[PDB]
Amino acid sequence: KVFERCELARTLKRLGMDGYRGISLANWMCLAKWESGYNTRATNYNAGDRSTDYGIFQINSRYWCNDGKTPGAVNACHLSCSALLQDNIADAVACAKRVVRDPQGIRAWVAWRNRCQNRDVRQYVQGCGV
Ligand SMILES: [Cl-]
Ligand SMILES: [Cl-]
Ligand SMILES: [Cl-]
Ligand SMILES: [Cl-]
Ligand SMILES: [Cl-]
Ligand SMILES: [Cl-]
Ligand code: NA
Ligand code: NA
Repeated sequence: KVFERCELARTLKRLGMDGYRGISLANWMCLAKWESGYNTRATNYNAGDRSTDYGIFQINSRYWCNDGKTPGAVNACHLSCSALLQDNIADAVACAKRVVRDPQGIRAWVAWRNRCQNRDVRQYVQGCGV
């Protein structure tokens, strides 16, 4: 599914994302916007290294989920990458939380550094009741 902005903001808030490891809801929203356009079915194959990015947060198969086809990959979220293509985002949120428990935090996603870091991100949550 493709979420609408404020729908997604409240969904993430109910799933415990606001302030998770210091990361505001607006930052999670900015991440989802630029990774996938709020689309849980989004996929991107990286021909350069044979990995794939899955779901609303575009979480990568080399480290975080198992798809069976990424060489030498691990599965730190202990999930099939299929779980990251569901309309319900609970599993994707649990995995994103795992990602940011690592040293880099939200910086794990280059798109966040490019599109969200040191920016005014208020617009992503304005009017949503969060
Ligand atoms: Cl939690
Ligand atoms: Cl916020
Ligand atoms: Cl595995
Ligand atoms: Cl699996
Ligand atoms: Cl920062
Ligand atoms: Cl509001
Ligand atoms: Na599992
Ligand atoms: Na960290």
